[PDB]
Amino acid sequence: VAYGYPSYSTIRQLVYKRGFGKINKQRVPLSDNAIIEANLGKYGILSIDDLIHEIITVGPHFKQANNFLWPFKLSNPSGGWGVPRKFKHFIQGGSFGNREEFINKLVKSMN
Amino acid sequence: ASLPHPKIVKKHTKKFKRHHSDRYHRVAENWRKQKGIDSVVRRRFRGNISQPKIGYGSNKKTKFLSPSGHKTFLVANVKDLETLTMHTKTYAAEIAHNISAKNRVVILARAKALGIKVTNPKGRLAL
Amino acid sequence: AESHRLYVKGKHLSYQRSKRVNNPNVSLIKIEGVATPQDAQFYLGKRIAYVYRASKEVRGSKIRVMWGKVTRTHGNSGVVRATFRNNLPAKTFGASVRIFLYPSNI
Amino acid sequence: SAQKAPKWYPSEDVAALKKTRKAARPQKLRASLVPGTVLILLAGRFRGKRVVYLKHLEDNTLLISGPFKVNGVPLRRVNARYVIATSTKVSVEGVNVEKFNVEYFAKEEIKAERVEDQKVVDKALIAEIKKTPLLKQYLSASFSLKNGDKPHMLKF
Amino acid sequence: VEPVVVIDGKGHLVGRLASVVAKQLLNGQKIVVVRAEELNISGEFFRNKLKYHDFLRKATAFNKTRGPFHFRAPSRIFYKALRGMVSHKTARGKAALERLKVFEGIPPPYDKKKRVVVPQALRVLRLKPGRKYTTLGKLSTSVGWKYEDVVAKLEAKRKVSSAEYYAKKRAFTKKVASANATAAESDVAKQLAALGY
Amino acid sequence: LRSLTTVWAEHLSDEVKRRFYKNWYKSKKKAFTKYSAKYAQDGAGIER
RNA sequence: GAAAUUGUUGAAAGGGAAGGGCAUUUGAUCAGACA
RNA sequence: GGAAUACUGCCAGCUGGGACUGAGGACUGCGACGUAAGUCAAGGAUGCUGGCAUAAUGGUUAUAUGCCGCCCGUCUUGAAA
RNA sequence: AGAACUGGCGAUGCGGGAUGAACCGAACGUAGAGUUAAGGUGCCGGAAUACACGCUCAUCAGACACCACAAAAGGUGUUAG
RNA sequence: GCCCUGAAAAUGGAUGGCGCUCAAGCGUGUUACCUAUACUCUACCGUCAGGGUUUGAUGCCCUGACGAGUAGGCAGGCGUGGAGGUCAGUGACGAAGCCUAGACCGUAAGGUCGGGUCGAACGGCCUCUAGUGCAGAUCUUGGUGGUAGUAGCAAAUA
RNA sequence: UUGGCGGAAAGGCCUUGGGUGCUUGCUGGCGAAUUGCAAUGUCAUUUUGCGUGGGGAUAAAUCAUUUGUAUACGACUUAGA
Ligand SMILES: CN[C@@H]1[C@@H](O)[C@@H](O[C@@H]2[C@@H](O)[C@H](O[C@H]3O[C@H]([C@@H](C)O)[C@@H](O)[C@H](O)[C@H]3N)[C@@H](N)C[C@H]2N)OC[C@]1(C)O
Ligand SMILES: CN[C@@H]1[C@@H](O)[C@@H](O[C@@H]2[C@@H](O)[C@H](O[C@H]3O[C@H]([C@@H](C)O)[C@@H](O)[C@H](O)[C@H]3N)[C@@H](N)C[C@H]2N)OC[C@]1(C)O
Ligand SMILES: [Mg+2]
Ligand SMILES: [Mg+2]
Ligand SMILES: [Mg+2]
Ligand SMILES: [Mg+2]
Ligand SMILES: [Mg+2]
Ligand SMILES: [Mg+2]
Ligand SMILES: [Mg+2]
Ligand SMILES: [Mg+2]
Ligand SMILES: [Mg+2]
Ligand SMILES: [Mg+2]
Ligand SMILES: [Mg+2]
Ligand SMILES: [Mg+2]
Ligand SMILES: [Mg+2]
Ligand SMILES: [Mg+2]
Ligand SMILES: [Mg+2]
Ligand SMILES: [Mg+2]
Ligand SMILES: [Mg+2]
Ligand SMILES: [Mg+2]
Ligand SMILES: [Mg+2]
Ligand SMILES: [Mg+2]
Ligand SMILES: [Mg+2]
Ligand SMILES: [Mg+2]
Ligand SMILES: [Mg+2]
Ligand SMILES: [Mg+2]
Ligand SMILES: [Mg+2]
Ligand SMILES: [Mg+2]
Ligand SMILES: [Mg+2]
Ligand SMILES: [Mg+2]
Ligand SMILES: [Mg+2]
Ligand SMILES: [Mg+2]
Ligand SMILES: [Mg+2]
Ligand SMILES: [Mg+2]
Ligand SMILES: [Mg+2]
Ligand SMILES: [Mg+2]
Ligand SMILES: [Mg+2]
Ligand SMILES: [Mg+2]
Ligand SMILES: [Mg+2]
Ligand SMILES: [Mg+2]
Ligand SMILES: [Mg+2]
Ligand SMILES: [Mg+2]
Ligand SMILES: [Mg+2]
Ligand SMILES: [Mg+2]
Ligand SMILES: [Mg+2]
Ligand SMILES: [Mg+2]
Ligand SMILES: [Mg+2]
Ligand SMILES: [Mg+2]
Ligand SMILES: [Mg+2]
Ligand SMILES: [Mg+2]
Ligand SMILES: [Mg+2]
Ligand SMILES: [Mg+2]
Ligand SMILES: [Mg+2]
Ligand SMILES: [Mg+2]
Ligand SMILES: [Mg+2]
Ligand SMILES: [Mg+2]
Ligand SMILES: [Mg+2]
Ligand SMILES: [Mg+2]
Ligand SMILES: [Mg+2]
Ligand SMILES: [Mg+2]
Ligand SMILES: [Mg+2]
Ligand SMILES: [Mg+2]
Ligand SMILES: [Mg+2]
Ligand SMILES: [Mg+2]
Ligand SMILES: [Mg+2]
Ligand SMILES: [Mg+2]
Repeated sequence: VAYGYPSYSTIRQLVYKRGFGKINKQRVPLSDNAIIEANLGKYGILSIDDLIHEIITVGPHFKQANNFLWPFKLSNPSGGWGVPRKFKHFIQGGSFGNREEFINKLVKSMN
Repeated sequence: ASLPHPKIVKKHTKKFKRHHSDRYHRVAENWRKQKGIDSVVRRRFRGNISQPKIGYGSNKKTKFLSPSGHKTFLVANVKDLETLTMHTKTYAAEIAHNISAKNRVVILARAKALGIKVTNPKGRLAL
Repeated sequence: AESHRLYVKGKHLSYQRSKRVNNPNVSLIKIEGVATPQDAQFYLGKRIAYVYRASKEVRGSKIRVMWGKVTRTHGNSGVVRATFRNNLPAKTFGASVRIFLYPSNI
Repeated sequence: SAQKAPKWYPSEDVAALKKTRKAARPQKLRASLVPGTVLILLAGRFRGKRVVYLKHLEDNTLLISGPFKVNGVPLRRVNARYVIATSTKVSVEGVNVEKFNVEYFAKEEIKAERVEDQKVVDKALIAEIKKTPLLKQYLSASFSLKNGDKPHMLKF
Repeated sequence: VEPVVVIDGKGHLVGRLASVVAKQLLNGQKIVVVRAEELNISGEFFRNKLKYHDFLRKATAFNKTRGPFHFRAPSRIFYKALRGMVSHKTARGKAALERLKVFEGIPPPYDKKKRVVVPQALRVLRLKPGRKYTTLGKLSTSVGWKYEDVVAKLEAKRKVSSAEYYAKKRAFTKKVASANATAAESDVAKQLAALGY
Repeated sequence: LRSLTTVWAEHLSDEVKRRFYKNWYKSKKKAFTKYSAKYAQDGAGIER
């Protein structure tokens, strides 16, 4: 894996563009705030920026509110990965591991 | 004179010719799926012949449509040709291969009458 | 005058290919004097015709044309990818092509 | 019967289309395209010809004239994308232009009206051409790429 | 660009002049090289001889006829290195190789044609100074190419009548300059320089 | 080395002539008849 | 009156086999559609 | 002491060029601009024009050309062997 | 020759390792466009005869994991300690 | 550290090849680029599933996800001989069969057509039944090639 | 057409004299449309054939026979109005 600390900016774009819902399984695209208030209203969270909120704030419902989100499907880096070989640690010039705030510029070329 | 239909997309116009029906005369083109253990065709090595499988399947919406947009239906006499009277924009008629020369002009007539396309309207026509 | 040319001279190089696999759906063009991907951004979407000659007459001519358009820049020296109504014959690798000036944005 | 028959048949009734949402909005031409700018004709019968742009038309084309008395292009339709707009300009403020529209070119040799219309628009333009010397002769000569012209480098 | 490019062989690196000449032929540019006998190869003479006696030993065993053909001509040793850089058992490659001529010296018509040079193949820009290098026909001559001195005599013949033309040229380009000088200061002249000319 | 011309004398012996012929008895024996015409003048073609 | 296989006519291609896949040019040849 | 600029990031800032795609087919939904009546790019392409109306597109076929393709069946850990 | 855990090959194509059952990459319905992996970008060959600091001259130079080998021991070759 | 020496094998040969020497080598840094049946988006196919809906209800409709496979299992289908039923089915104005780099439907097994040859029977559908589908078994019977106008047709005096 | 130079594959270069076409060096008088807003919009050179007529030219080799400086056969070498 590569992972890190996501910015508001990228949590937004993630859920706007590629956010998708789990409703009876079935990966439903979001597109209308009312699909959120259907499932996630039980916890509050009637809006999509309500959804982002719970996620970046790690609010009390974070389990449900994160679990609701289909695992995002991201493309390959549009600017390519940087580095020649992926499977060393970011520290050593590879790409895996905890790249900390650098998780941003990556996930954005993959979105 | 057909129903409207989407662009008819085929996915394979090439026929599937069974591996080696070009090699031995005894091997008939008629498609057959190799069960052999070393067969580069079964294992799908690059550069070998393609194999029939469900993804090549024509679209449901354009399936069975001849180029003219009509599903073709086999007709041995007027009574069969008359089952198509209300479907003139759906089916076309094909006259069967054995129908007598004299009985064709009969059908050809009744069909021009009903506006029912006939696909093979030449066979056995004295000219 | 002497010169009547309304297009830039260009050559048909390869298909798009990896080492062992080509793709006739896409061809690789060298355009006279275009040295950089920057330069080649000028020519995208501009329309290519490959002109060849025949023995049979057809629509009144013994000349024929395959039409195409630059799709994208290809690599660092100004090669450019094009795609043709019917793909190029690959006898034509090293053949002349015509990149017309239109659609113009000038 | 030699073929059985379907239990079901599709409906020969044709449905209407869902009501499409696409609006016809004005096409804005590029900043190079302003009346009285000289045009290089890239294609078509008059390809290579240098021409004067007159009016942006209703059907998105470009009204231009040669002017006819000079290079032989009459008042004619022309397409934006098929033309290089040069930087050199002449004042069209003396040229009527408004007679001309889509129907003026409806298809239905040369009628008396267009003959006269041309001589009109041309006098107005030949005037402003004489103002600036060599420009009559440049509007008559044809555009050709010489060995070494690199349109991606080339100012017009 | 040009319907034929005459390259001047002298003082280019075989490897790189090859690589450039190849792609041109695979790209459709007819090329003819002259003065190949003046090509250079990195490394000193003696190494490139042993390098040739190594090619020399390889031959098909049971018939020394059907085995590798060892060409001793400077033009050939170069044609070799080209051929290896083309896919020369393909139809596409027979095409390429037919666009290219190679010669010793500068024979007819080429001699009346200007010849270019390949900057990325020039030995003077490319070797670091003081690295030793070999001159082709000296190598070729040690491996049996008979014609080195016939080349020499005919190039020493050519370059004389070449100087005689370049003489006459020079003198006439002087007349040109002197009339073009009295053309300066005029109405045209300053107009022209105004626009870049 | 390359041969850029030959010059042959006027009159050729009927022994040598016999060498250019596979069947001499049947021939019209035309060999070097037109070549001999090169001598009719001062032979400036020869001398050339 | 099939196939192996064979004669003649027609066409085509062939620089140490032939055959295949993708794709187009060219030759040939054809369906459909429209009105 | 006062700035500049680099560097990193942010914008629900504005905008040019190019490529591929147009599934669906009355209406129904979420909205958006409007004082309004209306309008829209808001639950999937329409508007304008030209050419041809025929082997022109296409199918098939032989062939040439680019790249790729080793004899099948079998037993076997392993078969072009 | 023979055990332990796991991943594989066998039963499996695809991209890379020229080539190769097991390595790297990544696993397979028919297509299109985009972007990548492993590996590469003088020419064969798609892709910088790109930029950058050095080292290296071999009368057997050297050139990329698995991988198609080399050692003790020497050099007043040159380099930096 | 690189280089030299230490370093001997049998057909002619392999950094893959050409070739490369301020590299096209070695160590390291930065970009840009090339392209897998992988990743993203959309079309189509199939499979599984979750809904909706009394006129093919074994139906129609909405929605999402998935798709490698030898030995092997299950499924839905294609074709042959014969049987029960049907279409008052095709046919001497030409059945069946054969031929055909002609045309059409299917992913496919297959099905349909035109033209040729032909002569006396034969097909669709819903079911029934089995001596039901071949490339091979040094398979059985028959038939035919290449080898090939070849080996050869020379003991016994003519 | 005058004269000269060129054998590396010269087959090309250079020069003299008159005839003749163009000249955008400069200044006039006309023409250009309807190919319909694009459609390579056809302008190159390759070989070949068939006719008209303008120069020019009027042979060989093979089988068969024959020699033996030759020979398995083909081939080789000789001979014959
Ligand atoms: C129609 N029969 C075939 C015909 O297909 C064609 O074959 C070509 C063949 O010559 C091509 O050519 C090739 O094959 C020939 C052959 C004599 O082996 C080789 O000499 C040659 O090197 C090679 N390029 C090959 N690449 C494809 C075939 N279609 O040539 C005639 C033929 C061999 O009888
Ligand atoms: C895979 N191909 C191989 C080929 O590579 C070679 O096999 C080598 C063999 O030469 C090696 O063996 C030989 O050569 C090596 C050296 C070159 O490593 C020496 O160390 C060793 O003493 C010697 N016996 C052995 N170590 C591995 C095999 N794959 O020779 C045999 C072969 C089958 O052709
Ligand atoms: Mg990119
Ligand atoms: Mg990358
Ligand atoms: Mg990499
Ligand atoms: Mg098919
Ligand atoms: Mg066969
Ligand atoms: Mg067969
Ligand atoms: Mg196996
Ligand atoms: Mg692709
Ligand atoms: Mg294409
Ligand atoms: Mg004029
Ligand atoms: Mg010798
Ligand atoms: Mg037969
Ligand atoms: Mg042979
Ligand atoms: Mg082969
Ligand atoms: Mg043979
Ligand atoms: Mg092929
Ligand atoms: Mg910034
Ligand atoms: Mg639609
Ligand atoms: Mg419009
Ligand atoms: Mg047309
Ligand atoms: Mg076509
Ligand atoms: Mg084809
Ligand atoms: Mg073929
Ligand atoms: Mg291969
Ligand atoms: Mg076995
Ligand atoms: Mg074994
Ligand atoms: Mg096997
Ligand atoms: Mg073991
Ligand atoms: Mg096994
Ligand atoms: Mg397998
Ligand atoms: Mg695998
Ligand atoms: Mg591979
Ligand atoms: Mg591999
Ligand atoms: Mg795909
Ligand atoms: Mg792709
Ligand atoms: Mg090579
Ligand atoms: Mg390249
Ligand atoms: Mg460099
Ligand atoms: Mg550098
Ligand atoms: Mg290896
Ligand atoms: Mg060593
Ligand atoms: Mg080597
Ligand atoms: Mg390399
Ligand atoms: Mg380096
Ligand atoms: Mg860069
Ligand atoms: Mg269900
Ligand atoms: Mg249901
Ligand atoms: Mg499966
Ligand atoms: Mg099985
Ligand atoms: Mg039975
Ligand atoms: Mg057949
Ligand atoms: Mg019949
Ligand atoms: Mg019959
Ligand atoms: Mg009978
Ligand atoms: Mg049985
Ligand atoms: Mg059988
Ligand atoms: Mg059999
Ligand atoms: Mg079997
Ligand atoms: Mg036998
Ligand atoms: Mg026999
Ligand atoms: Mg006999
Ligand atoms: Mg005999
Ligand atoms: Mg015999
Ligand atoms: Mg005997």
